[PDB]
Amino acid sequence: HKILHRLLQ
Amino acid sequence: HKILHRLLQ
Amino acid sequence: MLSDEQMQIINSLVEAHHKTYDDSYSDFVRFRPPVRRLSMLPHLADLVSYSIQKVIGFAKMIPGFRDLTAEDQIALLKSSAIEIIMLRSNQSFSLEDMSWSCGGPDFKYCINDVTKAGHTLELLEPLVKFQVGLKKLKLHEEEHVLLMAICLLSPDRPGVQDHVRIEALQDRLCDVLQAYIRIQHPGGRLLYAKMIQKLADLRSLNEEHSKQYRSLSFQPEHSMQLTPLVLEVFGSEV
Amino acid sequence: MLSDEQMQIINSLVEAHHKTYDDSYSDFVRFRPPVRRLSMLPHLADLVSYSIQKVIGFAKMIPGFRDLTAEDQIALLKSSAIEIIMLRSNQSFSLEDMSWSCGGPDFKYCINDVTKAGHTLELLEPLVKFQVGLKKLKLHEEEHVLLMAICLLSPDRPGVQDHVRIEALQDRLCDVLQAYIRIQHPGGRLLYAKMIQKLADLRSLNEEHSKQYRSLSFQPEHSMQLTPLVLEVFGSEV
Ligand SMILES: C[C@H](CCC(=O)O)[C@H]1CC[C@H]2[C@@H]3CC[C@@H]4C[C@H](CC(C)(C)O)CC[C@]4(C)[C@H]3CC[C@]12C
Ligand SMILES: C[C@H](CCC(=O)O)[C@H]1CC[C@H]2[C@@H]3CC[C@@H]4C[C@H](CC(C)(C)O)CC[C@]4(C)[C@H]3CC[C@]12C
Repeated sequence: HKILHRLLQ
Repeated sequence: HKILHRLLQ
Repeated sequence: MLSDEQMQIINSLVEAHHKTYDDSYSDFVRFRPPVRRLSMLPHLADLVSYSIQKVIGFAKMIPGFRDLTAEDQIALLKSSAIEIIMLRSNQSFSLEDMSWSCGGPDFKYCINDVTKAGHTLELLEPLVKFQVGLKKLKLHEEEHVLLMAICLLSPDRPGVQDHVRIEALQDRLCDVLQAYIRIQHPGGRLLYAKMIQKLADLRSLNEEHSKQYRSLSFQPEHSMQLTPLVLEVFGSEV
Repeated sequence: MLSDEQMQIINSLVEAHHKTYDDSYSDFVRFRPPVRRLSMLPHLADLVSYSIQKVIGFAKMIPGFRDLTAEDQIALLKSSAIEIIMLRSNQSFSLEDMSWSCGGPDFKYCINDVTKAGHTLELLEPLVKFQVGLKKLKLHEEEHVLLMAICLLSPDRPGVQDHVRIEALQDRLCDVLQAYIRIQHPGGRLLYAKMIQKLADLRSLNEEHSKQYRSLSFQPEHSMQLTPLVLEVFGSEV
């Protein structure tokens, strides 16, 4: 879930 | 490659 | 009366809303333009993708959501995103027009416009009826926000491991919600019950949208029109 | 002179070009609008995504490409797409403006506009020099098209299993190309050699773009701006 992890910092 | 297969029919 | 700790919850939740909801809708001009049959799906997929990012921002500011594990934060968002987007769009839904008005007219969404993004009236009918039922409740902003954090913080969702921590957080929000209506809403003696019904109405809408999205994603000619975030959130990955 | 079978190749290749290249660029208005630092990447990623679809359409009409296995058709496109997009955009590149002109001015792409999609001048410099070198060759349309089918039909590409069948097809195109310049191009006695150089110049551009795309895709804040097709074609999946 690359973008979700990145969006949650 | 779902979209490529679909685009090549 | 309300606790000082109960009102810091309301303050931080309201502050977390204005941040993530732009009442000018000035970023819609950056979406793939609308067209008025799968027309209008480019636009609406862009719209939804933007909305998910503002939901994630909202979640991260809910007191105690950031303290969960990344697997549970992902899991709650993956199951509740589409419910919160339907929820927060009540602020632009007009009873007079039965449309969402976001500063158009290019951004006025009739039923004819939303029927064109690949979804049947079997989803648009309950959703529009949901929108008038929620707009007729005339919720204060403090209550509209709480219902978002309550809806996000539900543990009966697939993929949650820490059922005890988030239930503890959700219960804390309901007690703040019930107290708010006692003290601050005149004539709300039935209101907490109707709002909780709206949560159950939201689940019927999710289940349907999840059903119709599966038809859209098995067709690559339509699935390539969505954005990478949409594919991740509405995807079926664990 | 040229064979009747050699000119059916040219006819079907030219017919396969007009179909997949719209000289009115009337579908650019459907892309995420341009903004003039990662600005302009939404637009250009949409642009590239549209271009890949027209390349796939062009490939499918190359005589004998459709007869390959799906693994080889995918493999050739995955390695050659970005080369053919740089190739076919020569038709809109202006020597007078040193920009691509597609019916703007919203669709006029200076170097300032293309520097903003996340790519350094270490790619934009060779690409622009490539564009003037190819525009100075003053290729006939028949020769511009052949070079596309030749560039697509190269077997020294990762993932190809049938090196004998596509080499046979590519050689057939070069012989048609060499004959065309003999008979139909006045003063082209050096031209087939300069065009083959352009193929090698295209590989240096691919390698660089593939290098800089890896930096863009390891940053999810930028990778989510691309389209699902782009992610598949430029992806590293087998
Ligand atoms: C315009 C309005 C927001 C206004 C505001 O935020 O202020 C939004 C909120 C709820 C949205 C519907 C949700 C269910 C569908 C999702 C699919 C997305 C897809 C990936 C294709 O499944 C696109 C079509 C549907 C019907 C959406 C249409 C746009 C609506 C009505
Ligand atoms: C405007 C022009 C087409 C005009 C026509 O078709 O007639 C196209 C053709 C070649 C394109 C460049 C290819 C290399 C880069 C690809 C990335 C795509 C990404 C996924 C972000 O890697 C976007 C930025 C770059 C520099 C492109 C910019 C637009 C250009 C110059």
